[PDB]
Amino acid sequence: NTSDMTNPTPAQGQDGARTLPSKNLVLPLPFFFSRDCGLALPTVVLPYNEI
Amino acid sequence: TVAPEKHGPVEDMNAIINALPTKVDAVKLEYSASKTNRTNKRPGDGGAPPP
Repeated sequence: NTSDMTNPTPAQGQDGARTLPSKNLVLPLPFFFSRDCGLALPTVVLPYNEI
Repeated sequence: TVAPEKHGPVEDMNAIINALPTKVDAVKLEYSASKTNRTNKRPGDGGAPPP
């Protein structure tokens, strides 16, 4: 929603021939441990479970 | 008037049946090798102690 990737572009033969740029986007994952710093996964305490 | 007597074929048995224990020794060696544990019972561990 950077006002550039959502702007309509006509075909190459029309006035608007700009190509949609390719770039990197980041999405944080809201999890129970990510919500607060006081809640963190004890990987040292869990040596029998694969996450 | 008499019960017929049945025996083995004309050809000797040993030439066909033969005797070579290589297969059974291979099976025993494979079983002994598989007796030792080969899987990991500590997933999500990272068993490298701190330096």
